[PDB]
Amino acid sequence: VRGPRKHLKRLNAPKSWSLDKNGGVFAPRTSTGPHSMQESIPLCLLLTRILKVASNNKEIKHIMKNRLITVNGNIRTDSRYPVGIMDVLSIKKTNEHYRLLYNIAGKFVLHKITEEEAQYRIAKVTNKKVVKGNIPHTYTSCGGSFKYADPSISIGDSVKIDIKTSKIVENSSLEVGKVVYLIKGKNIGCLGVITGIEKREGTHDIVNIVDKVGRNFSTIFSNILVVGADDNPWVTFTKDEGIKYSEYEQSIKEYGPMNE
Amino acid sequence: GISRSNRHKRKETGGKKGLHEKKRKNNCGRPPSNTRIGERRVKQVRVRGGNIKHRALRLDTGNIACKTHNFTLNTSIQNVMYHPSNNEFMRTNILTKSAVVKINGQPFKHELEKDQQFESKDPVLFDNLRKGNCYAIITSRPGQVGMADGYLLQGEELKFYMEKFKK
Amino acid sequence: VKSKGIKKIVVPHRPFERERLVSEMYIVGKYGLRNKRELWTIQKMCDSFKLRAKDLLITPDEKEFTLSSRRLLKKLAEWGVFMEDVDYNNKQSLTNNLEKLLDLAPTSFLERRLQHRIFDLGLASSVHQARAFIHARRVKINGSVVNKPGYLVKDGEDGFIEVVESKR
Amino acid sequence: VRLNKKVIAYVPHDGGLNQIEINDEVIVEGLGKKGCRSKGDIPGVRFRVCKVQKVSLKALVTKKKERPA
Amino acid sequence: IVVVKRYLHYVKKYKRYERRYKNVSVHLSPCFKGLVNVGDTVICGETRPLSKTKRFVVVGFEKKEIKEKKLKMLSEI
RNA sequence: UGAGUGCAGGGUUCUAGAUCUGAUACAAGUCGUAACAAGGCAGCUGUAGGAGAACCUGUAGCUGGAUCA
RNA sequence: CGCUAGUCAAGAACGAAUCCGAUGAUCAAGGACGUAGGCUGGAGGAUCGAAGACGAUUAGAGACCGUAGUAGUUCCAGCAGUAAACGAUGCCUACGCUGUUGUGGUUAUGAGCACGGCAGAAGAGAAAUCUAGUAGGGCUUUGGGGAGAGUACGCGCGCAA
RNA sequence: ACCAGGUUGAUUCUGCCUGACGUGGAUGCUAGUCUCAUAGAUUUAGCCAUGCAUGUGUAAGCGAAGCGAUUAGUGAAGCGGCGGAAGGCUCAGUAACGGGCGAGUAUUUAAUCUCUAGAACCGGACAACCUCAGGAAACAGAGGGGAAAACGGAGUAAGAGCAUGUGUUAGCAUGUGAUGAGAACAACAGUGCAGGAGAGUAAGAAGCCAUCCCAUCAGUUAGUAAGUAGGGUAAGGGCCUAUUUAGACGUAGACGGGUACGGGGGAUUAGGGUUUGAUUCCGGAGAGGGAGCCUGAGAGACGGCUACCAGGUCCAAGGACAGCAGCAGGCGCGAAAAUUACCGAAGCCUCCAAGAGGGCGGUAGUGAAGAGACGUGAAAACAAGUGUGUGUAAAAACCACAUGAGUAACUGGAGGUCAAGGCUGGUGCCAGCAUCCGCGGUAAUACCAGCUCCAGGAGUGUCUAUGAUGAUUGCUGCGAUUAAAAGGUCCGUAGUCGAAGAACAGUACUUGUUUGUAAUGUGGCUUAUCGAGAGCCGAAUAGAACGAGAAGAGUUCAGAG
Repeated sequence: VRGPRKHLKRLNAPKSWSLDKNGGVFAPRTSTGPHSMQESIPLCLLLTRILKVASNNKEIKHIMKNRLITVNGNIRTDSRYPVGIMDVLSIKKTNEHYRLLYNIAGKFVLHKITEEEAQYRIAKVTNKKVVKGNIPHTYTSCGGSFKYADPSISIGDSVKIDIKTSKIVENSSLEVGKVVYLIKGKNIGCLGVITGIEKREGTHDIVNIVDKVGRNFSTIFSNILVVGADDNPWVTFTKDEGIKYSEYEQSIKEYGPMNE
Repeated sequence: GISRSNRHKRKETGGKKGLHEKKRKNNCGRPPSNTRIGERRVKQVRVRGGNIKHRALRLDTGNIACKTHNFTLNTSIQNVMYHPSNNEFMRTNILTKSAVVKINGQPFKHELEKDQQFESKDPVLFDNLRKGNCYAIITSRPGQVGMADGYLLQGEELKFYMEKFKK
Repeated sequence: VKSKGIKKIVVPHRPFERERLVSEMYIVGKYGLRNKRELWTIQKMCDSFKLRAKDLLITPDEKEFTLSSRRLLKKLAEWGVFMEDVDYNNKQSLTNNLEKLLDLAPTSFLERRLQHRIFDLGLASSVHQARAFIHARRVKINGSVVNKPGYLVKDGEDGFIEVVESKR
Repeated sequence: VRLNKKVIAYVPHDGGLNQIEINDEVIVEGLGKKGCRSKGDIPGVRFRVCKVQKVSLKALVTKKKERPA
Repeated sequence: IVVVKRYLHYVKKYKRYERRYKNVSVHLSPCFKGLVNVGDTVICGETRPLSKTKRFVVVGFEKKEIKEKKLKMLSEI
């Protein structure tokens, strides 16, 4: 190919967006920005599907030309702007607030929140560097950058951000007995508490988890975000609190256990 | 023009390979720059991604560092004495990295004379500086960076290279 | 050409086998079907359920057995086809009932078809004039007409079927 | 036409030879064996005529249709 | 130097294996110069290209074994 | 960096050719009758001569022989 | 491979409380032997006898039969590489019923070990019959309806055939 | 998970031919209604008349002429900015960075995000405008004004590389320095543009593993294999060059030749298999054949430029133009494939945009390639028509109600395999039929016809490839005394295969956890009258990361032989 790709066929787009295969050959190619393309969704899919407020391209235009929609405290005017996980969306007229989370199935979903929960988000720490003029810096998963934060924050920790000031508020590390949320894998959207961590060299660390209704599951650190100072969670999670059931369990719960 | 691709090259087993594409610009090469000694002439080349590269066609002077005493000076270059790759580049006086060159010694002479131990520490350099001989080695890449820079030969480096000059 | 849609019939390996000809001839005659394709279609349907039962009984694991047995038996009860007192949460009866499925016959699927139901409920004088009332819109279910004789009637729809007089 | 070979072909029907003139165009077909092989009692002939002047030979012979003229 | 690595390939139809090998040319440094010789086993690490064919460097070795130069009893016993 | 084009060669695939020589099919033509019965000299395998043609003759072998003696 | 003596190397089997310790099975490529007839050079030449020549027999015999007759048939130094070179049954290694008769050693004289012949049985097989019973033991050669064809072209060996 | 007919006067075997059944193309005859898919791939990557497929403007870069004005305004020729490197078409070439799985460097990246973040003066032209005015056309001249956020210079911030300290390695210190800039505007209340550091997207180069036929192709290679040093590139590297070392690859098939877009997948199938993949998704290559190239963040671009070779077009003869493996369409070639149709609507992409553009895409028309559901009467009482409404971008079809009525089957067969007539008339080894076996010489259930039956049925016959039949290719699973088939005998390398006893180790081996699959397929549920269809769910192959078990395999030992 002579240069950069512009289009995106409908069968190639992420299974997390959950778009119907048969209607048309194309899907919206996300603009470059905060999260990766595989870990985010364009804004126009949210307004037409996840939270229905438009039904046609003429309406999608009009909503943003009138400057109505705010993401992380700034007004947005690109219809193909990417939104990602733990990412406050709001309309200042009618004072609505939402976070973006995963269903138990791993699709995307908007969750309504109060104007308290709307003030902060969580991210993971990726690198630490010193910059010209001897200025310390720190960086995060979604392309965030921070000047003169607390030096003790370590790579791999997770940090809570105040959306109005754009400063770090709190820090939590990967240890036994803390709450975790699952970003990618077989168990997307599950929520649980750390049983035990097995350290590996030059390779990913393996983390073992207990679920709130008893189930053990393990995954690699690269798929986990840590979502509380010790015991209990920061953000409010969905109507169902992240318990996943097998078809087998759904049957037992529906028709009763197999008797002797 | 010139290419850097391995299109035309044989396999490790000695067999030929067939060609499956026309040439591509993303493996283009460029003709050599043969930097000669003379009054300054430098050309600016528009390179990939819109960057600029500076190509010296003729150079007159260099910055030369003294490593033991920690100073740098700017001086004229006379001629090439030795070149490790090819005997030809010496006789036609072409400048490259690792060429050994004669320079004006007087500025170095004026500085090194201040140290009362100088004669005792390096007698062969001292002798050379008296006889009007002053030798340095080029470290920069003139065809890439657009200028020549180096350091003054001292101690065992003199003892090594002087044996390459002699008939 | 390769294109969308399944194929629902299997052609018999021997075109002129006398025991097959006679037994097929009888069943088309009695039930008032259009041609051999109607019959062969029902036969493939029947074979599919028999295959599932075979597979369940021979499976090694318990999770699949307990899960998929229930689904199979419930489905065939709703169609009004497999009529017996299956009890759930009791492994032996599930096995017993799976074995009773293995000698299910196409006659049982035929008798759930609307053309036969209409005649069997005494709303028509023959299996022929039953078909002729399903054409020409005289037959109605839950207050809506059904144009197609092959409509398979689930268990308990029988209360809502009706006939109306001709348009003339 | 496709090879510039000259070949022998058989003409199937009762009065079939009468439906063909010299310099007519004919389409020609295989006898149905695994390799190209002789069928029945005809020695060394490997094809048969199918259509004459764009029309079916079966229709010509049985007088169901007429020559294009 | 040339290193040989060996393995088995499974052929599904006949339900059996065939032996295979590949040749890799590796860089040996002067620090190992006297110590490594033909038949020995060697550990190599990956790097950026060093030449047309060369991509690995010898990083250490396991010397082809002797358990013991077996004991001879004294004539006195 | 090189398109095109001179002049010699090769490598492939097809095709022409006076004349010679195989094979196959020849309803039944001409000359004999070599094999199948101890087929009228028991047959057959190797090798070497000879001959209108099947074949005949020397030498060693075999029974699938006309002899389990 | 068949007369008698003398001489020179190596092998098989048997008896037994000898020594070494995995040195082994089968085999593309490569190498050595191979009746007879044939070929290159020397020695020799009794008997027999391709070719060639006659006498008979026959329609005709060029053949069969008889007379005669040459190359060959023998030896030394080599080339060649085929046979119904067949028990038409590959080589190691197993598990397997009885009676009888041989050959060579050894013997508690009761028998064994190696190499054979014969006659039944049981299984097997399309039968005839059985080197063919039982069997996912190992390794090599090899066939896939008749013909054309073990023929054409190319290649390797050979003095030629 | 299946058989049948055919060597004989009969029999039992070996063995092959033929029938019976899926699927991809071609074709004969016949054809009522509605719904879902798909169409010049096979032969010539052959040749092309015509029309269309790429352009974009605000309150907010510069604004000439014209119109008009108490020294206002207007409305815009050109310039600048951003795109034209995506999508669409095809499979020629390539046995290979062409393909699958991991990893993130030795690299460059306009737009976009987060943090941060800007005191600058001067000068000409180019295009349009104005006056002449050339040329057959295509296309151009003189002369004179005049702008920019366009362009070139000045100062000035900044600043590559080199050297030494200190912190791998950013950073900081010191010495030395080539180079060397910069956008604001509007208020409907905003939109831009300079520098850095990190992200995000896209390439370039790399690691491992798998890949077709011929031995009547056995030796191949000399930038070839390596080293030291330099040039070159965005970057590692024989990528290229100088002097030294002789390597590298092969019977476990090198080298040569023939052939091929590769996967996800498709067809058949009890199991083990055998065949195919131009063709909705991903990646690669091309634009008549070869080769060079400017501009740009990015092309060795062809709806850009330049030259040759093969072909064309217009001329006033001097010159000019052009490339349908885009969408319709034409000619050829063949046994082989649709309309020079509508589109401010759906899905997406492009711009300076409350708007403009798109043959990309959607909508219908055409055709028995494929796949669903139903008509052709009932015993009292039956499609297809028509009119309104709906439906859509506008339509047609579909569906609702209301009117008329009484229309609607063919293809192959009837001696055996193989379902169904020794019926009647012609013909007499003729004419014909017959996959195979076989019929006909005047008493033909087999030809040519009439009449009755059979089979499938809006469908049925034929030809051609392939899978099955087939244990006639044999891993599972065939044969070699006489049917086809054990080398004349030894030695022997590569190759394949190899005691008992006591111990040992974990790379194969098996298994856990975690990754690895959109569509298709598999197990399900829910809504279109029903059924294909549509929508949502669950699990999954090969391949890779980390642990575990030690029977078999492997390695060692000798108070074992």
